[PDB]
Amino acid sequence: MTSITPVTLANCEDEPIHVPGAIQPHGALVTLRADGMVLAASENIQALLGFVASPGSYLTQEQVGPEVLRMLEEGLTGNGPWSNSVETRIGEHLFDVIGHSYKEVFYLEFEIRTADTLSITSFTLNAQRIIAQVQLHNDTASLLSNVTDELRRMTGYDRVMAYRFRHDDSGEVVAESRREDLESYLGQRYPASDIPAQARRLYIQNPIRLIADVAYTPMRVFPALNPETNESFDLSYSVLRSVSPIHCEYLTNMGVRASMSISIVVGGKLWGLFSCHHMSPKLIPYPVRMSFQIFSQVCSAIVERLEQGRIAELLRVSTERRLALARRARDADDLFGALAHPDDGIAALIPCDGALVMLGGRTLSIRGDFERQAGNVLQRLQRDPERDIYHTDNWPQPSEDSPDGGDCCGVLAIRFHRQESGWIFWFRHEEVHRIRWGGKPEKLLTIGPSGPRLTPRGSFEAWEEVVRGHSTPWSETDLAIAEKLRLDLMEL
Amino acid sequence: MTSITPVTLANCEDEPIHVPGAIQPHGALVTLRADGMVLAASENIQALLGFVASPGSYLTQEQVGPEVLRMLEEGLTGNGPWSNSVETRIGEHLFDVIGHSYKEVFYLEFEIRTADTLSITSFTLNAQRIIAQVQLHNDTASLLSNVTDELRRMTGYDRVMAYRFRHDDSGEVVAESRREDLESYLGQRYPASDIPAQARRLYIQNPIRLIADVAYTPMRVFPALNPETNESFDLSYSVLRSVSPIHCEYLTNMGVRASMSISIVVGGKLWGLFSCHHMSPKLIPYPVRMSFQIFSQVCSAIVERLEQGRIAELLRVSTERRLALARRARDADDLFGALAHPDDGIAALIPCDGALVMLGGRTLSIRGDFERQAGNVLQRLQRDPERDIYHTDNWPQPSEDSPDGGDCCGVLAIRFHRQESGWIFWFRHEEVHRIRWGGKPEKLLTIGPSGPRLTPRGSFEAWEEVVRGHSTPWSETDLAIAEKLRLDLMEL
Ligand SMILES: C=CC1=C(C)/C(=C\C2=[NH+]C(=C\c3[nH]c(/C=C4\NC(=O)[C@@H](C)\C4=C/C)c(C)c3CCC(=O)O)/C(CCC(=O)O)=C2C)NC1=O
Ligand SMILES: C=CC1=C(C)/C(=C\C2=[NH+]C(=C\c3[nH]c(/C=C4\NC(=O)[C@@H](C)\C4=C/C)c(C)c3CCC(=O)O)/C(CCC(=O)O)=C2C)NC1=O
Repeated sequence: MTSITPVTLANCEDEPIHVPGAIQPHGALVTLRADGMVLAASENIQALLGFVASPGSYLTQEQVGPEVLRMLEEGLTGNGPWSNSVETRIGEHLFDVIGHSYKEVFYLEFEIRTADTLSITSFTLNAQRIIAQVQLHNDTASLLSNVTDELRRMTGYDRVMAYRFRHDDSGEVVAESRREDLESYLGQRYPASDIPAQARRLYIQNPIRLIADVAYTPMRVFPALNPETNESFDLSYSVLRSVSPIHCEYLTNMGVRASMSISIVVGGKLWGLFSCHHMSPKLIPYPVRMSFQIFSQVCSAIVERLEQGRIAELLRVSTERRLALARRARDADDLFGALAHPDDGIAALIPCDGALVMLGGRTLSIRGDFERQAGNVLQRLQRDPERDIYHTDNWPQPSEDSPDGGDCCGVLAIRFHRQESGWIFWFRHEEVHRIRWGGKPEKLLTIGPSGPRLTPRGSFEAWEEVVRGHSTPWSETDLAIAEKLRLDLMEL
Repeated sequence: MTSITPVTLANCEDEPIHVPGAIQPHGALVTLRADGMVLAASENIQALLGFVASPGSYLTQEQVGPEVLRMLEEGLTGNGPWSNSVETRIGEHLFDVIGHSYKEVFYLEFEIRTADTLSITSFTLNAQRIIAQVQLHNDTASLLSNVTDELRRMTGYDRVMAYRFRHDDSGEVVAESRREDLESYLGQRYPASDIPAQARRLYIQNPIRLIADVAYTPMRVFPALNPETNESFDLSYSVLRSVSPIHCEYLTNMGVRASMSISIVVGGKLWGLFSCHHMSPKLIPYPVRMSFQIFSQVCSAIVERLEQGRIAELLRVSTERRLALARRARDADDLFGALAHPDDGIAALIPCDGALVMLGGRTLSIRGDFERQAGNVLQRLQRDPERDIYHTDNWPQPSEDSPDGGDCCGVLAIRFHRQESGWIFWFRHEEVHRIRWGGKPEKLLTIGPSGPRLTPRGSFEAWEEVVRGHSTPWSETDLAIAEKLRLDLMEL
């Protein structure tokens, strides 16, 4: 046999999950050349479809029937990306046949329709009403909160969570709906490393991902290498694509047996994800998944609009505050009274855990005590004094050699008056300190061979270790506001 | 009984089509008060549902079943607009019960499902494929044409057209798909009076309008007036709402027996409309219509994005063209040689049928002879020598008493040099004359008692009458470009 790489926690960061060479046993995959010649098929193809797709053969009406052949021929003879489906009866079972093409290869996926058509119609209507009602939401928090409960009410999943991804791709459960006896994961954080770059790519490219059974045994696709090119078949868009063994073990530790997740894509990146988890196997009919795929596209457009609105509104309000303060600084009797004003001062321009004003030897801390942090920052800046703007989200925490210390892990500053040490500072506390007061998801469970990290506790500890000593970073909005404020203060 | 106004061409522009007091016989309508008390019901309620909804009574589980009552209870107890539907078997038929509330009145519409779950699932999948595929179009013309052909392929309508409404609400068939034996209406124009303000409002508020059989006899609603307010029930959102007698006459003259239309709303105004016509009665199942309602919302958002992109691109191109012209005029030895350039002159900045350059007593016409027309415009402007910018879209056509005259219906004039009579003019020919180059959509048909205006040719003649002597008006973008050109030439 060829070489094989064992998937372990040390190498899973680069696991080739897009080319597993196997599919979930709830369906069968047929791979076809651009001329319709069968390149490879699944080992269970004879079990599900009752016919053998011998490589090098061509499909016939005796095998897949006329509807599948007409769909396929319309695909092979078409131009550009192809994606279609048809219903057909093969043997006794009714199969949903999904067709698509990728990297010049054509795929046919035979999925048994186990649910009744009446339920499929009702479930489609409910999904379509989500698609319609989601346009009425005024804010993304309301949207995610309402959609999570409506998605659970419709699908009946034991748990539904909405994830929102932060600047570093770390996940956060921002909304939840769950069975009464289930442990709540609301507010849990987990590191970006829990969803490898390849998985994030797949979540961005494919709007819906479904795992019918985590305890499944993959069915192989033979040959594993493409007969024409010595490379594995790229199953990136396959609906039946196998699951990584590590994610299976992770979900297994949580007792999750099935999952379905709906991606939210904004600006070409995975902005959020509705993830539905079930404690027992659960299949969602293909027409309903297609309705959720349209929901994903619509909700992504709505969330993009709502985020653009929220950003524009924050820029408007910030500009109004900035102009009001820039005027008052000249109009007021004292620049400290203006800048340090509890509501109209600089502390209201950038969301911060405190601020400090320094000018002509004068100092004043806002919402805290930051005099020594500013002093140490200046002592560091003295090694590179031409920095009129300074930005850090990872100020080094000092050793126990001093009782006073840099508890403000983040510092942002502006030198508005070089002549008299005119400095403006914004401070933020550790991103762990900003959350630890809310508790932690730490629990103990029966755990598989890979150990405790494949559990929500281990995931949260790994996040805590990643953001340890780091404050929430200054976004491009904050940096823009800071530079604009300096440009305004350059006149004063 | 109260008097009833006869709907005729003299008063049809004021017809209150939103309160017809009747519905189409393919379904039944029940009106309810906010407490669930029956206010009024359609005279066919017994024929379809098997029970009588006597005003003042309450619906019981024996009449409509628990599903309808649970949905209604949720609607009556919910806060804000309500809209939901459920599938239920009432008497001998399976119904799609659509519930909604308007002006504090609750309505229940029972529609018999004529198709099985199969076929409906396939039709819904096809509609969903359109919804997904329409996001791949990069231009509005390609979108409208492809959607028109795919909508015809799915629905099987004898004809499908895409109307695009203009600044004066006039319509134009910009795309068509039709049966081999059907007469083509591509490029037909019709006046705004063909769709009164109330019909436009309803097409904006309700994304789907269906007419199952134009030859139908409306089923009246009794009582005719709301017992709580003594006013007619507002059916603006009802899907069974009756059709005006005059549009039934119009479609009867066209030989059309059924119609379905999908609205395209951009900026809160009816931007366009896909209309499907059938030569025989045709019903579209409710789940499929809800799929097309989501298609209408998605298509409206896509068309809005595409039109915004096209407008921004036109502003970019116009800016570059204006700057290029200014540079060439600065580098050219003779300003006339640059301004009269066929590809980079004033004729390239604004869509026009002709232009004229005048300066220091020099005159030069572009794309034809406009010297005497410009002379007459100056004669009109000489009455107000302070007018530096003038535009008109209804230039009075001179009589036959002169061999030459103002043969231009549109005139846009700008003065860039008061001392040197520096003037720029753009001219546009009659809109009818502009269309006549593409053919004449006129034919004769059998006509009804309202006479020839309720025919496609009658609508074309009425449009010709409405735009006679008028050119396409100068839009805000054209005026902005013209003003910027004026300022740039003043700088030069
Ligand atoms: C309380 C719950 C909880 C969860 C579910 C969580 C993380 C999380 N993993 C996700 C997916 C994947 N993760 C890995 C691989 C790795 N898994 C690891 O743990 C490290 C060692 C590792 C690589 C270095 C792969 C291949 C996939 C793709 C699976 C596929 O679809 O084939 C997702 C996506 C959405 C979802 O599944 O709900 C989430 C949200 N964190 C928590 O606290
Ligand atoms: C060759 C084809 C062709 C067409 C189809 C055309 C006109 C046209 N009428 C439309 C609708 C309506 N018109 C009127 C009323 C008036 N109709 C008139 O003729 C004058 C007298 C009048 C009032 C003063 C009303 C109440 C409705 C609403 C009907 C309802 O209840 O749903 C539409 C919408 C789309 C559609 O119907 O497919 C179009 C496109 N003009 C053409 O050349």
